[PDB]
Amino acid sequence: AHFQSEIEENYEAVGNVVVDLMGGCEPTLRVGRVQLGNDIFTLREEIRATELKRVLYVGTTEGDEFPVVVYAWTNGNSYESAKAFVASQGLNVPCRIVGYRSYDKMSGYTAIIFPQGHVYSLRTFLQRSVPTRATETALYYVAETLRSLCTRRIIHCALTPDNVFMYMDSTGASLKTFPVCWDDCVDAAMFSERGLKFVPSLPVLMRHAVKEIDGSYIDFVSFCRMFRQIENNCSAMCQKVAKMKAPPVVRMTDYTNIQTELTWDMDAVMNHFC
Repeated sequence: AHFQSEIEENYEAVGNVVVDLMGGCEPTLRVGRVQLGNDIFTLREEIRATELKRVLYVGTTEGDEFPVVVYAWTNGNSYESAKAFVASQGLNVPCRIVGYRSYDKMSGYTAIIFPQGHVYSLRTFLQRSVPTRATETALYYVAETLRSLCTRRIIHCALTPDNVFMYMDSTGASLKTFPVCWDDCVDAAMFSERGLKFVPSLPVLMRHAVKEIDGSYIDFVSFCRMFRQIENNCSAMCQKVAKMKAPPVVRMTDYTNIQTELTWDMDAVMNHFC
């Protein structure tokens, strides 16, 4: 019944492979070639998620091949890969998730493989180069994705534009959103079934100022902050969301209310990025 006992038993049981790394075989992630387990990646770009004090990498699978996102967990008992897999099971995004854990359980890594399309951080869509209609389109899909997590009662707790990724397939017809660093995420239904309360030493409780994570309030405020970080804020509507005050109880319709006012224009996205 210990919080750690149940967290571990729960996330060891999810049907996603975790590859154990042997002493000496815990890579230092950086741009260039990285080998994790038997898997080789060419990391091309370093992403600095400054609000989370973390870095992430985007590259391709060994060969000029499949797009990938690679990053280290907060720690080797974060079960981040298992948390990201559970999350993937309820989103419409084509993603293969591989978890790697040091033999000493001290370090951890996640690789996520997408189909042969294009992968962009949400941050890319917030840059002042991007036309407004493309920016709004990405945020339109994010609204759907966060509304879907809200219904499932999964709270991410560390959402930023640097750790939300937009997958665009080779046709350019749509964006498919997958947030990534899930080390601190709250599966409220899972908690309730295993009889789990928050314990005072959880980075998630210290990081926010709360004694509990109850509902999607934290994720909704995260979403609103992303609107503050639009570098060419042209929309009075987007300006409105950036300054808005979060309702004390978050419901799916709070995401719907934002989504209804955003432009969906995949042609503007396609024209500027391809």
